[PDB]
Amino acid sequence: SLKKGPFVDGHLMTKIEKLNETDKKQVVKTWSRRSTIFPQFIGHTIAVYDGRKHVPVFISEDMVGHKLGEFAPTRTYK
Amino acid sequence: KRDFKPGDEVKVLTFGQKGTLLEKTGGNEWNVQIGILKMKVKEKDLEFIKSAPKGKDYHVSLELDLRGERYENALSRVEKYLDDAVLAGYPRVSIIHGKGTGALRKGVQDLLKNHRSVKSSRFGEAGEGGSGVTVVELK
Amino acid sequence: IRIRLKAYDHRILDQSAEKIVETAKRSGASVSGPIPLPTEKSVYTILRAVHKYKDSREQFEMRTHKRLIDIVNPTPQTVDALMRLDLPSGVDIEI
Amino acid sequence: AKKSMIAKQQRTPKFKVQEYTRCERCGRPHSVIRKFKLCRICFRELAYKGQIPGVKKASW
Amino acid sequence: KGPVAKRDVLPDPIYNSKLVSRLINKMMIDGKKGKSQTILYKSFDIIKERTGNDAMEVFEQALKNIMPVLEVKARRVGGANYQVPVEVRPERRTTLGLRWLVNYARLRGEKTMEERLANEILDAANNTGAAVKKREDTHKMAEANKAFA
Amino acid sequence: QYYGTGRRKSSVARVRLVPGEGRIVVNNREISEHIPSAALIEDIKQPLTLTETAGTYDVLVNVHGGGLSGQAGAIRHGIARALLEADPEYRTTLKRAGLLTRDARMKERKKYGLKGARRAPQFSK
Amino acid sequence: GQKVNPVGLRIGVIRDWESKWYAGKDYADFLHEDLKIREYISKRLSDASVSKVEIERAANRVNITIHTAKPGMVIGKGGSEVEALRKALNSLTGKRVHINILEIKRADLDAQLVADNIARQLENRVSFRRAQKQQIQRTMRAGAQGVKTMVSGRLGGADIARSEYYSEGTVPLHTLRADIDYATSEADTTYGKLGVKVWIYRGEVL
RNA sequence: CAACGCGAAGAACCUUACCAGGUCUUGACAUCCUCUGACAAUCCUAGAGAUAGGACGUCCCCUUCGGGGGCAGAGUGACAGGUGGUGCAUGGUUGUCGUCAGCUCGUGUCGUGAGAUGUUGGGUUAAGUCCCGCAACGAGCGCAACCCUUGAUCUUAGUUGCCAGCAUUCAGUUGGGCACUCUAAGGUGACUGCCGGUGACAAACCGGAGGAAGGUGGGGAUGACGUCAAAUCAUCAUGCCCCUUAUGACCUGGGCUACACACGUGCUACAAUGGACAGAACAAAGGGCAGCGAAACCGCGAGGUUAAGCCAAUCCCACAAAUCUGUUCUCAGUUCGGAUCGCAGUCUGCAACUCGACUGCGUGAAGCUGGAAUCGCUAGUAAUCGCGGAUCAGCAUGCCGCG
Repeated sequence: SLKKGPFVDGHLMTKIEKLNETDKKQVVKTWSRRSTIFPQFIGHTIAVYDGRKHVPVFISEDMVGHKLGEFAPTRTYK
Repeated sequence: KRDFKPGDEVKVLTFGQKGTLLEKTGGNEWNVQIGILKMKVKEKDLEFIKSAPKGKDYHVSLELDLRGERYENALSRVEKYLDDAVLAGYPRVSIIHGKGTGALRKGVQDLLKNHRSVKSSRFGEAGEGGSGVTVVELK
Repeated sequence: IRIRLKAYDHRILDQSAEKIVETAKRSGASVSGPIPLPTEKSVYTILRAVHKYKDSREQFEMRTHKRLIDIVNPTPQTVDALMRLDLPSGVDIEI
Repeated sequence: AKKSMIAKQQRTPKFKVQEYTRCERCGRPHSVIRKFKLCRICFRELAYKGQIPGVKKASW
Repeated sequence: KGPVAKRDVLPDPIYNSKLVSRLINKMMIDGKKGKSQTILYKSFDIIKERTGNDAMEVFEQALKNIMPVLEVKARRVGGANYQVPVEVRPERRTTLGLRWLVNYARLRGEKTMEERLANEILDAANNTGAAVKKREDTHKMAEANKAFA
Repeated sequence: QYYGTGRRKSSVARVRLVPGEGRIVVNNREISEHIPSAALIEDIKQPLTLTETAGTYDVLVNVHGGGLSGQAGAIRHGIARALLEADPEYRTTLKRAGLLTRDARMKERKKYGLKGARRAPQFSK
Repeated sequence: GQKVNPVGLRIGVIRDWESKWYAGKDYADFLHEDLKIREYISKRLSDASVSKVEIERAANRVNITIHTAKPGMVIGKGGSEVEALRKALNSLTGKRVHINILEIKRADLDAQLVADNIARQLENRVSFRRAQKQQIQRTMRAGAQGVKTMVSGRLGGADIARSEYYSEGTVPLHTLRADIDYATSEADTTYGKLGVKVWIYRGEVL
């Protein structure tokens, strides 16, 4: 939460913009649940590590400002 | 100006004496050893000189007499006596002993054989007086 | 000129500072008296046991004393005399 | 597993945050003192033994 | 163990009328100095207006009407828990009377503290206070259990 | 022109007093706004009322430290020792009421294993 | 638990820090430097017995004195080993060092040497009774005012550890006017670890 | 009791050991062996490790210049590494009874022996403190004192402190000066010392005079023999066990912060001895150089900007709060209480989602003094009021200390 821009790790960026540049289709892997979502990754799918398993999730239009860690619940319950 | 370094020999105008450079604390401030003093000296104040490039109270005797006293009392002070002889650098020494019980007379000689400084201990010659002396020499 | 000296034990500061004062007064110089500056303490606090009982503790500090001396006239003709002297490493000398 | 991590302590990590402090005399990561870079038990040992040239036992 | 007693907060020694004594010192068992003394003075005044006569006079008349002479203490002898009454020492008397004065002063429940203590001064000068009530309560219960000794 | 020293509780008062009319002041400022409560404006006049030097003298005090009763006691003990150095013939009368006894009522050292100075933490089986 | 260390209690009032110098803003690395230099002399000169070492930092050039009497052979023909060890010290400390050796008279009543001794014949497998008993009588023959010696661990009975002591004379630890000198040494044997502690009372300090 | 705001005096990664995944095997690392001999660094490509290639890239010092030394790389085999258990193998540590006055010994008597006497009796004390008795006579660890601090004063030294008589300022600010405060060294002082009385006159006890202080002035430190097979194999180490194709390393992410409930320790409230708003004040003790960061300006505010000074009795942290004076609220789930949420931001850090703190907003919870019970506290104490420090990128209601 700071006005010098939201914070991501660069390598996953480079692959995902070349991905949406040439061929939008298939899924992208990550171990980093830390990157802030940018509003130009609408429609894709990301396999995010929860600490134990890679989980796919779909990014919609309203998915702005969050991080990808909001959707891989690390801990379960009843 | 000069590219001054730590360890450089240098003089301060405000005090006029030769001293040694240590470190640069500011943009133009250094720490200077001037003799025993340690003044923080501004860079306009320095003038270059040059850059970076026992115990004796004792005398030790040559002999010792060890007659009429205890085993484990003596070996503490014959180890001390051998150390004193090294400090004076004697190549040869002797420890006169007793006759009757004779336990320390055979007892000391085994200690010098395994002692780290002595190579040998030997009995006296007929020209010295025979068994009136037993001699020790060191490494 | 000013001089500042400080160390942990006033039993070294007393005769070192008095020796400096007497050396200055015997030499050709004008020198006032040593003002004893306030001692400060850095109190440390540490647990006794290795694992438990934090209701057990001991207190340690770092008593360091400072005395302050000025020379009234600058006296370059005797700065060499008060320079040649030496004090043990226990006390630091500052101008 | 104690001694791999102190090697991790002297050799530098990739970010300025990761330099967690340690005492190298005895390798406790907790409760070191910045003034001596030394933690509690191995501080107290040499403190009673005589070093740290100005420490005395407090009483007031 | 060993009985001890001590002076506290007494006023200036000479010409100590009780009005100047509690004007400069005394009572003050409400908390800290400040918002304990100011309020007491205000209570003391709002009764000069109510009855145009001496405030300290009606104050010690109220204290007198609060003054007990009997107080009971319990005993463990017997499996029926008897209670025995004893004569109250004067220091205990004054501190205990002042204690009940202040506690139903704060308990009596009016809109503010000064009129609360003022009405308590009036209702202890006359015999219609809760403290007067409990005074006669312990008096009559001590008279009831006075047979034991 | 007469001098006394006053220490009560982390608060030392240096008082010099001159004959006058009873003008009471500290740090060239009036007491009545500096100490507002009459229970501490009695402190100044209490010794000079238990003796008779009430209206013939006025006081000038320099003061540092502590809180309001903190220099109030300091004022008291300062004017006390001042009147002892003035006329010590009533030293006995002033000593009978005391006020020369340096009171040992200073704050206590906070000690470990405790909260405050004596309060143990709450304890249960 | 236990007592406090007498000499740790007496530091600064009767005792010296043996590190008399002052550092500020270089206190830390200076301090750990005194630790490793002490380690170096401790495991190098363990043969000739050392008790305590005082470090001076005059003009940041380190200065050392070393105690005890058996290094009379270190002082002697071993001026070569004195020079070699000092060269290693300047190899370790950057800025160079100067060392001195101080002889100790009555080395029998110095706690470090006593504890090292008891650890030595405990490694050499004399009975702990014999070791403690001859040492204590040797000290109070030397002139010590009162000596108590400690031992703890698996004293032959490996199945249960215990502790043993003997003491006579007077050993007033509670009096701070007393001069006490404390050692601990750790005797290692095939049985595991055997602990040695010893302290010497040598009259009061006026 | 003597575990439970405890190790941990600070978990976003690290710490971290645990889990998922991806990895390596003389290895994270140490001593040696044999060669290259000085060496790795640094930036681009996929890329978390790490690999792949280039770029200064494997380049020092002494060298009667033969060769040695340092300081790494490569390879190898002995080995290394274990927070892999065992406090019931242990050393070293610590609590507890308990700051309780007890605990013992030498020598001698008596019993036969277990043992006793000393250490019991009379009196006294905080005390096995002391006195008088007494087959005991002595001694030691104990207790007290000796140490530190706080209380009263003398001398020394007056600056970065002080301002008294002075003269001048916005302010001791200056010009002056150590007077006073203070600083901190050296000292002086309190010891039943003295008097009177009680007590055998003994030890003491009681009351006075003095005295700043009076009966160990207060507080601190200081923990006997031992007990709990108390705890600590997380500082250390025979002992077994772990392997080097893993209980050893590396890396990323997660977890140590979960949640139907219970217990403890704290904080904050339930209100008019109050709340809000304005004004007026009055402390001590500490910290500050990869640090404190002034004033001023910007921003409502968290904070932002250029930045003065200070290695500090100068400068900075740093405007103490409670308190007092006045105005208002008018007894209610409230101008109480702020919980939890939504929105917008601030700082730090690669990074604030799990999982930080803070600000401006809006919303406003339960709660109107708490059962059976139960705790702390003998005066600067309790109770309240703030203020520092450590740990430290950022984080404290906890701890330590200050008034």
